[PDB]
Amino acid sequence: TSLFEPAQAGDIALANRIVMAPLTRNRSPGAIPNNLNATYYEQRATAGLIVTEGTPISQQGQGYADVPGLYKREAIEGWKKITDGVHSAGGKIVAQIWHVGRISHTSLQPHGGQPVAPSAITAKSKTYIINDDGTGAFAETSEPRALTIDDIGLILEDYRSGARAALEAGFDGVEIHAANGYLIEQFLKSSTNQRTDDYGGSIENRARFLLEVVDAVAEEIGAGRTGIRLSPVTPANDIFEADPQPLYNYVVEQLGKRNLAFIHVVEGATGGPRDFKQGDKPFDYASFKAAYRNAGGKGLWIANNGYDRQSAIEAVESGKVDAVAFGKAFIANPDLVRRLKNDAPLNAPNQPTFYGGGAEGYTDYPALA
Ligand SMILES: Cc1cc2nc3c(=O)[nH]c(=O)nc-3n(C[C@H](O)[C@H](O)[C@H](O)COP(=O)(O)O)c2cc1C
Ligand SMILES: C/C(=C\[N+](=O)[O-])c1ccccc1
Repeated sequence: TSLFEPAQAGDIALANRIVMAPLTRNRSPGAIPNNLNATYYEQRATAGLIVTEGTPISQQGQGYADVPGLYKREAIEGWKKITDGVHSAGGKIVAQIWHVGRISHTSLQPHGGQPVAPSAITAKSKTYIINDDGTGAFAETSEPRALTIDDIGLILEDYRSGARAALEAGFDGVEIHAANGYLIEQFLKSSTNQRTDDYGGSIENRARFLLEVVDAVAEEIGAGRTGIRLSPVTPANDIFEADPQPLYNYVVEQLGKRNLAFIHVVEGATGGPRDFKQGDKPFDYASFKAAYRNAGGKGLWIANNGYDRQSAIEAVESGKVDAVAFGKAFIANPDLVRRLKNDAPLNAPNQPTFYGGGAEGYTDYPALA
């Protein structure tokens, strides 16, 4: 198998095995995708699969300023232009439906409400908050409130709408965001979940919300158009897990029965060391993948974090992974697929222009000659 040869992810056909990781850029004021966003995505349409930046299923799911959503008619129309552009170039695109959970601020929330979480525990984290026009930004995450049983049902319903909205926006599928210490992760990990009901305590109880979200989304748009992103050992957004292995091995066993399109896995700390361990014992990724395969999982296995050209090629040829997702490299190189095939030198990303701003450090990265 080769990194540049076609792949199959559920109902979605990929031209190659190079995937664009989801990357929040904070460049959609009013939570609506615009023309500059369309150009940016169309430049990168040569990717086998494009995973969009995190897109909240509701305002409650929002946690940062200028982030495109799926809860507006205008936002769906904006997304329709982008998926049309990507499809015209022969590319494939999936929406990363998002809910931040406790990682948010009151100003972003409806009615100025508290962010929602499995348990009412405040996080030591930061947020982008726009200041009139503005700008201001940078604030502590707000004090959250604990979710009732009725609240969870309503969030599941918001996930159903988001999945429907994505297909209406012309997306090939969705990627459920269950990584980097957000709402689903908050239920999964011990440090955030101190509930005393069916969603707390045991591994089976902690995994329940994730599976309910998956089942709701798959019922709406089909399992073959549904994927999910996981990050077993990430410390992002004040989250901690004592024993990730038995917890995450259980999750993929359940997912292997679900007929999912793909499983996107962040190996190591997100934007950090790949060998990172929160607990006493290091995570076993080969064991992790096998727990999925043994349960009957046929979904495309997509790996991420710290991959270069050499490492990505070896991983696919060895069959350790089905595909590889690049984040910062796709920011700097719109024509990343062509460069990798040619073994051509790569543009370097500019950290200061990652979040907020305009065309600079966004659509002005040069392609190959
Ligand atoms: C600017 C930036 C924005 C990111 N936004 C998201 C996101 O919206 N959703 C997500 O799951 N991961 C997000 N990440 C993580 C990347 O998708 C990916 O896991 C990794 O950090 C990119 O670096 P890599 O190419 O070495 O894998 C983001 C990373 C960066 C640097
Ligand atoms: C979207 C995301 C992280 N993530 O899910 O990986 C992020 C958004 C704003 C600032 C920093 C990070």
